[PDB]
Amino acid sequence: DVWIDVQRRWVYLEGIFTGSADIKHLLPVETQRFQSISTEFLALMKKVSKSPLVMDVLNIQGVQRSLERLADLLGKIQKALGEYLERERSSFPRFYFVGDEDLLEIIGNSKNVAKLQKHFKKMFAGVSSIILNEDNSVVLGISSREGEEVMFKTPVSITEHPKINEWLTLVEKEMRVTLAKLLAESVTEVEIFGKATSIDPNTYITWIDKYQAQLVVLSAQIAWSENVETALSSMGGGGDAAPLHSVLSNVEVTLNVLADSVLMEQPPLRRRKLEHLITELVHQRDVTRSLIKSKIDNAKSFEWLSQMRFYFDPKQTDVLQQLSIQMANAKFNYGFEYLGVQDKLVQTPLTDRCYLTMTQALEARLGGSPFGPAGTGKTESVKALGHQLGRFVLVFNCDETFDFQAMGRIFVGLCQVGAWGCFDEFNRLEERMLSAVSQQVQCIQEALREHSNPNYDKTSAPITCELLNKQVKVSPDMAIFITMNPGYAGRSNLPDNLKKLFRSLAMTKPDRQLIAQVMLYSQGFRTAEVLANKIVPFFKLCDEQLSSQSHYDFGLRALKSVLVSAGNVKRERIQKIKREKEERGEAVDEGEIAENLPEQEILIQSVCETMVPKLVAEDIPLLFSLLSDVFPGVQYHRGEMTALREELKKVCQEMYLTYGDGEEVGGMWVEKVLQLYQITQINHGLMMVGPSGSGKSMAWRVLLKALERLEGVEGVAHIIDPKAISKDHLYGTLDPNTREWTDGLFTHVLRKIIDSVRGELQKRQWIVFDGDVDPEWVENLNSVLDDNKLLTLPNGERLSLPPNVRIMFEVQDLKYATLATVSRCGMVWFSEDVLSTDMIFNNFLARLRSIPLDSPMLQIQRDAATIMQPYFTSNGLVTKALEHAFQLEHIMDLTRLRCLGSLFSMLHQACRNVAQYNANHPDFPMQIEQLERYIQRYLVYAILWSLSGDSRLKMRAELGEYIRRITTVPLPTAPNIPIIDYEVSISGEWSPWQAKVPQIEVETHKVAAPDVVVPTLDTVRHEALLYTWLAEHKPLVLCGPPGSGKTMTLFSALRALPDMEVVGLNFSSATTPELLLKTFDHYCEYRRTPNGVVLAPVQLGKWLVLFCDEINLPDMDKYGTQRVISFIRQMVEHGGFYRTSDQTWVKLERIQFVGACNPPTDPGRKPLSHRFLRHVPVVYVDYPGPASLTQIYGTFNRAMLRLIPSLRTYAEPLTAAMVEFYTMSQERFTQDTQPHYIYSPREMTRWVRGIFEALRPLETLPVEGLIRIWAHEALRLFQDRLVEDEERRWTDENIDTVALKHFPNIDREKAMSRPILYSNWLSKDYIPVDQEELRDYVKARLKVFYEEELDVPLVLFNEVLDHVLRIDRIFRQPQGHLLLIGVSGAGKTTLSRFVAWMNGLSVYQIKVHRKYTGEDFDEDLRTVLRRSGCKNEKIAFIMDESNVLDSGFLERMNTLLANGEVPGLFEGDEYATLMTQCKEGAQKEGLMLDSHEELYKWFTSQVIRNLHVVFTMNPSSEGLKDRAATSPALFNRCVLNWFGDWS
Amino acid sequence: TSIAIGSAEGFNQADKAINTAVKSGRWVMLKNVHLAPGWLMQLEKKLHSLQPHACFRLFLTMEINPKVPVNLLRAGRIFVFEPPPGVKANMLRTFSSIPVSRICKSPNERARLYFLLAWFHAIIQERLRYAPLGWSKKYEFGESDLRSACDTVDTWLDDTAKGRQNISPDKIPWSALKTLMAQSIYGGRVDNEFDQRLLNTFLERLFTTRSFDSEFKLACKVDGHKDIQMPDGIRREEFVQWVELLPDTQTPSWLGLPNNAERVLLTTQGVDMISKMLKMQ
Amino acid sequence: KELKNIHVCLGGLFVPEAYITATRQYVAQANSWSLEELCLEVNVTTSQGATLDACSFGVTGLKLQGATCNNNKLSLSNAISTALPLTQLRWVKQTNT
Ligand SMILES: Nc1ncnc2c1ncn2[C@@H]1O[C@H](COP(=O)(O)OP(=O)(O)OP(=O)(O)O)[C@@H](O)[C@H]1O
Ligand SMILES: Nc1ncnc2c1ncn2[C@@H]1O[C@H](COP(=O)(O)OP(=O)(O)O)[C@@H](O)[C@H]1O
Ligand SMILES: Nc1ncnc2c1ncn2[C@@H]1O[C@H](COP(=O)(O)OP(=O)(O)O)[C@@H](O)[C@H]1O
Ligand SMILES: Nc1ncnc2c1ncn2[C@@H]1O[C@H](COP(=O)(O)OP(=O)(O)O)[C@@H](O)[C@H]1O
Ligand SMILES: [Mg+2]
Repeated sequence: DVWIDVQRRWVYLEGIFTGSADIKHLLPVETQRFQSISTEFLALMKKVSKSPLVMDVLNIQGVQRSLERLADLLGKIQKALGEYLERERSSFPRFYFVGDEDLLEIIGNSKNVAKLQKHFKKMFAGVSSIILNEDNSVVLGISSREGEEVMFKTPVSITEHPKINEWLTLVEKEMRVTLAKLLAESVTEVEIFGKATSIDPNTYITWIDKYQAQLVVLSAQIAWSENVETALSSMGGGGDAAPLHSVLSNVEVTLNVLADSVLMEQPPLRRRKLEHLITELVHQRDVTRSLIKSKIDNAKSFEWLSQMRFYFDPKQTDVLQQLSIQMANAKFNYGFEYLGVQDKLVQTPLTDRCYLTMTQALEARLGGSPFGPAGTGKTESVKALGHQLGRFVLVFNCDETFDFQAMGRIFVGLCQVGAWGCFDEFNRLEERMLSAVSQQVQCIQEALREHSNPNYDKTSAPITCELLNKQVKVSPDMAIFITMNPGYAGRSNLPDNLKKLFRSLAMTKPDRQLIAQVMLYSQGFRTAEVLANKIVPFFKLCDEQLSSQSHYDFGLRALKSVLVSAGNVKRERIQKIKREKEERGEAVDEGEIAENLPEQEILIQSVCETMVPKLVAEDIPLLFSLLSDVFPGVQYHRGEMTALREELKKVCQEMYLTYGDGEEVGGMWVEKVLQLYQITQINHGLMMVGPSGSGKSMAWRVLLKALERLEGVEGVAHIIDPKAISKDHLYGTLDPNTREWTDGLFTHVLRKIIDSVRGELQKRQWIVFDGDVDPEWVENLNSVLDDNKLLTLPNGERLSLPPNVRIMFEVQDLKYATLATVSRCGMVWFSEDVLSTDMIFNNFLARLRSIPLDSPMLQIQRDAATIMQPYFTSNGLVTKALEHAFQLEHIMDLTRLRCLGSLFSMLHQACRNVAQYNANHPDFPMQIEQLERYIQRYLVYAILWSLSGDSRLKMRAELGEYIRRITTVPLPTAPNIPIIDYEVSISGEWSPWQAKVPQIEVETHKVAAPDVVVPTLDTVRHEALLYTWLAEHKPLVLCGPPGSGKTMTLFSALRALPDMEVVGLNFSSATTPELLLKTFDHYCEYRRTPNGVVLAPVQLGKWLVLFCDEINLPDMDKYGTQRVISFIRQMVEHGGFYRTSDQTWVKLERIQFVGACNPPTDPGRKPLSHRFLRHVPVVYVDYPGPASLTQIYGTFNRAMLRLIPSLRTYAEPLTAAMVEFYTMSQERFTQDTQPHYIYSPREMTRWVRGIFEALRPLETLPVEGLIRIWAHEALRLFQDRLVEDEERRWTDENIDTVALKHFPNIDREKAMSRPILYSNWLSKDYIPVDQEELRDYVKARLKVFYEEELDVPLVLFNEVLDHVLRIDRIFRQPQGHLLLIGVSGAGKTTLSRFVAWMNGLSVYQIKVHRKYTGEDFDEDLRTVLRRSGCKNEKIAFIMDESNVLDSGFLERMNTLLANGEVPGLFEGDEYATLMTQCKEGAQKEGLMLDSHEELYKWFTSQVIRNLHVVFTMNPSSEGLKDRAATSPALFNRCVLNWFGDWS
Repeated sequence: TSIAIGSAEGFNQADKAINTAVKSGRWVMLKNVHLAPGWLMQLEKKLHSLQPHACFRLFLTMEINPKVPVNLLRAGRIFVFEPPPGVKANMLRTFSSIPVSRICKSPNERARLYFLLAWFHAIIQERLRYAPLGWSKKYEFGESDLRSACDTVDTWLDDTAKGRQNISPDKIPWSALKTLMAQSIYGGRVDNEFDQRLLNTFLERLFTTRSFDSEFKLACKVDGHKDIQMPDGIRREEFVQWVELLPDTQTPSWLGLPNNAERVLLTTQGVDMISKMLKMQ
Repeated sequence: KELKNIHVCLGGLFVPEAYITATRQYVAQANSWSLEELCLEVNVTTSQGATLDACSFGVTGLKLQGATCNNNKLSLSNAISTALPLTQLRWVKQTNT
């Protein structure tokens, strides 16, 4: 327990000390200590490696003492390194925004400054890189992402300050002082531009170009504030001529100059500066107009103090404190943080109210809480206010993983740096986390309040707060802001104490008209006012008139996207007119171009490009009428993107897809593809919404390929099923102990793209989320899908979204996504009408004609496609059949692609049948006429079995009759036999299925055996259908009532496929994909082929069929998703999954899935997802009818009664007595009364098996004894589970009635003596026993039991004798498990132990205590399995319902009851020990087994034969219903005995 | 020592603080203990077998939810904190919470400003009972809003009055106070145009120079033809004494609402009372 | 054309704001006006004694809370609610006055 820790510590410390070759210069003494440690480590490696034996090294003295000394040294040096990192973070606090490994990277790479250029983006607001000279010895300045640079007035020399922290601090200080000096110069110039009647455009543009985008806006604000203050000071006399009009006119003329400037072409940086200046001066004009209208003549009037005012004092020695920003009574000093070129917001009344409220909160030294619906600009407003004060604002997208420690360290970083923390979705945290974080917030605010006191002096002790058990310095510039959407899903409730720490503000209705007007005016739109007054009411009326859809969003974000697209479209149209003028003539006048420009047409084009793609069919005319009314007389026609259209044509031809233009076949699909392309061009977050199989996947794949072939940029798509894995595996985990971050799947992909080791940034990267969307996982992408384009992790790491990456979602609905997600994504709606059925038929036929199925095979496929072409047309046989089948009743929801894929697979099987016929007859290959007849008849047959295979008999007959009415294919001519009763022979003729159903004679010793099937019409039909579906490896689902024969049919069909090995998985309510992963680990292996990781079965040449027993049992979350179902859908549709150990795509090979389930209407069963049912054909296996049951059990009875010739004539009546009573009970007792009242042929199978066991030893027996055995087995089958007394009385009376009806001439008393008791205790055979002799024998055995075992005296009554007889019956059967349901203290455990002792079973009970966990249960399970499977010891495992502490108990018990083994129970050294003991046990038995697979099979057989599980539980009404879903095997694999209370 | 419940470190801190205080005699407060219903049981068992210092006190602040253990409720004395029953009770609580030295300061008008603040707070908090009509939704107009308004009044009065004993009512920054209360303090919670209009209603009606006249009416036609009269006093004790002599006949007309607004509610509660008197029979 | 002269109950419609938008659109299209420059005027009259012009739409079931309407003028009342017999919504050009 010491060697591994020391080894790991030495490895990572050696990595740290070796990667950082310069770390020794700052850490000398510990460098020498680590050199000594490394010498010691080399000594150990030279000593222990010589002798590779544990015994050879544990005999050497001085090893453990030296190891303990080394452990202490490693701990001490690690603590010293941690303290050093803390101390170096104390200086230059920006290092609190980088990780420890990153901090060490900067520490050791101080000599080379090239590696440090990637860390400034996370330590500074807008500093992306630092400018250095050719020597890389002095820091000349800083640069931003946009390329704007600030040249330091005095460059920082790294040579004079070699230490990293010192020159970094000098760089930051020089940044601030240089920004202050440049601001002073810009203010000096803009003052000259101020107080002027006219402004020269050239000088104004020169000044704009000279200074940074931040500084020009700041200087304009300062100059305007000074002008207004001077005017108010002059007017303070009262009743005087106003020079405030002069200030207003100065604003107006400057706005005119700026508006003229933006009309003409400008450099992008200058254009952004002009836009910011236009916005700011529009706000200034509005404020000045408000002041003039209000007749404000005093500078101390609140109409002027309520505004943001800027005061510049050149007389201040400190240039940092030279600028003051004041709002109401709140004063701030400009932080002078370089912000680069941010996007300025429009200062709307709401923004002003937000500024006032947040500044009031800041003056009170408490946080701000803007709340409201999504898209009200709560976050942006906080960031805009932070940038207005020159603050460094960091946005943290918060979720429930932001625990106390993560929030504490974020607060520590904010305190040290002095930054603003905008915590978006703060309510996504847990309520207990919110309460815990409230204490830290209160401590920080108290520290700030103490700082604000005038009694404090900066020369005294600095203000510190207790954060994470540490004293942390709190800067006065810190602020905490929390933006939350009240009412949304996935949000928690804030505690009152936390709420009192923030000033709340309702941001619900943004001033959309003002934003639109200002944005359009800044882009150069003439008549922006009318455009805004038309486009904002248009959005309001679109929200009102249009239908309510979950993917509809007509909020600010939608308008914002529309306005940005309108500006881009205007620029593109101007460029197009420019090139047209260049190619035709030489006269270009940009003013003329702006004058005659159809701005309303541009707005219509923007709206159509952004709003139209998300509209449903019924809402398109409404929106177009709204456009025609709001913008009358103007029309827009979408441009024909031809250059992309030929590429789409080529890709569709290469991908066997149908292409169309406009109103042709597939035209709507191409329109949707073009809309998706436009949304990609305009949005970095996209979503493709529509019902399953609407062509979304093909749309985006074809778009990606066409873009690759058109632009030349290679497109890489990463497809992730977000709900197929846990959110921890999707985003990442933070270790609560070691604070170590493990990346998730999306995080790993994004980080790999950002690093771009293999040129990832040069490729078009599309991360598609193909799965269900709920607020639990998708809200973590909010900051990703927002302007922030940033992924924030709880460990403080922030990853910026590269411009070449698009985040896409492919979903079937958005009924669980909140508006927060809907508003942050461009929606493309794919209706089912987009993908027509003709398109699917064309794709299938093209694939059949092109792709070989195994060239003679391709020729056969082409001939078959030519033959079946006439039936796959619009208004054809298949289309009308599908339309009619959609009107029938099916056991599951009917989707078009499920039936179509079933039909296509059956047609592929037909082609393979023709190929097999040709191979079998080399001399006489199948001719065109025989092929035509066979293909037509098989097409009819496959249509029938694919469009009605999941329906009852009457639906199948109805579909057959409809097909017969509409088809022209020659059909069977029977007047009454339905078409579903025929098959198609390879000769091309209809043949009845009854010819494949021969009356067999089962062997006497094989009566009612588990693998014995009596051939019946449904058996031969379902067997053929399952063989057809399995031969193609197409996943299939069998639906039907429990015990209908789904497992029996599937095993019978698989017996005809020797190359397939079946593995049973039993799903339950808490089944999760880890069960599938354990099955893969046990039965398959991963290998790293050159194409990637491939998971394939260990047995080469065999296909692994994973048979799921109850596929619809797994619980749906509160958002209607089953994780295991999504996992299977991913493995089927994508042919693989993701290994979360290293986030690696694993491709499945030679693995197929088969599912079984009860109808979804049954209790505890959920309907399957439509995206899952699309790929799995569903076959409905119903209960055998009276004729089929009579045939199946009649055969078993004849085989049974062949034992006694004198009874051979009673097979026909007995079977009838079997059939009638079973029917009656099935009608009498249903699941409506009690959950366990389920009766199926399985009960009758047990009936025949029990009577056969009773009849095996007897040499002869009269009819009365046979009837007695029949009645006894009926009692043990149909009466033991009954709850009420009247039900059991009904069972007795009708057993007598049925027996007398079917056996008239019998002795009633001799066969129906009411105490019907059978036992093999008194005699060797299972003959009937008398009650009194049985009581005496039980009394004697109980005396012996008291002497040898538990000595609790018992009182014998009749019920005790009946119960012990039943338990003895169950313990004498293979895989015989019990479920005794009754009141506590009724003797269930005592009777079970007594009967187990009589039968030689060893009683095992788990000793559960308070500290009992799942691991203890697993260990006990391993013990019992080893004892009963390796030592051949019969064990009665007695378990009580109170012994269960978790659902994992029920999962493991369910798997053990159903299969006899737990796939993941023995893993690791335990599996090797189990294999060793199993080999020893097999050698003891006399079987020589070599491989682990067959040995594990022998172990499973031993466990099945030996272990008997007795489950005892109290009779709860809802408890039994819950157990029926949590553990299905407790009700299908266990014999249920209702002891109840004592009568 | 105040500790917020919810984290493991929180539980460790709570245990350490209680163990220290039961010997030293200090006080321990634990906040939001309803978020850890399980831990409250072990806390109750720990408290039961304990003989702490004479001056030791343990306060557990919680929300009224059924997850709190019954045994813990029986083990301690319960105090329910809720909106005051009426305008008079609300104003009395407001005047008791604010220190006397705060109201009695350099300007004599500060007392009347605080009285107006208390009346305003009482009216808006009492209109919350008639949720559909008094407002549009259950806004959380609470004690923090009152503190913020008091701080704003203090700051702006001190700014306007540079320590002068008396200032004219017209010189009081009424516009600043009205705007800050309608946009930042009380208007921050308001997310409706009509609720904002009603808040502006109350602020313009109450906060003005006319509030310093002897004929000022706080409310009109409360019952019949009489109306609530603005007290003529200039000291805090006189305002409190006026609040004490309120008629104890409060009607929704005191709030500006119609008198029948309570008619349904006062009916239901009455019936509810009967039900409770029948449940305990 | 008959659908214009019917009186609907706004509370009995699944989406009454869609009805308001539809009436606004009908008035805008009839007079060839722009959709965004239309404002709404309300005239309360008796259901039987009323006339609807090209811009007026009839609405029933509106209840005035705490006030009574006489001659299209509102007065405070002590009644909980007063049933407005018929309401004429008439779309007109915005005057900005
Ligand atoms: N342009 C096309 N021409 C012909 N067939 C097409 C075309 N586009 C798609 N298909 C076919 O129609 C079906 C559409 O499946 P696709 O995966 O594209 O739909 P989807 O809506 O993304 O499905 P899901 O919602 O299940 O993920 C497939 O059989 C596909 O091969
Ligand atoms: N005053 C404004 N001027 C311009 N754009 C604005 C303004 N307010 C908000 N926006 C835009 O509206 C959207 C609001 O985004 P965000 O702040 O994330 O919203 P919320 O906080 O409501 O979730 C962004 O596109 C933002 O740029
Ligand atoms: N033709 C048949 N031959 C033999 N047994 C049959 C036949 N049809 C139905 N059965 C009986 O039906 C039952 C089906 O059990 P099982 O395969 O577990 O059903 P399910 O898969 O529906 O749960 C068994 O008892 C089986 O013997
Ligand atoms: N038939 C009986 N006569 C007398 N005592 C009995 C009888 N059955 C159970 N007990 C007593 O009940 C206790 C055992 O109950 P147990 O079998 O564990 O109950 P459960 O039915 O809940 O499993 C012992 O005290 C035992 O002597
Ligand atoms: Mg798809």
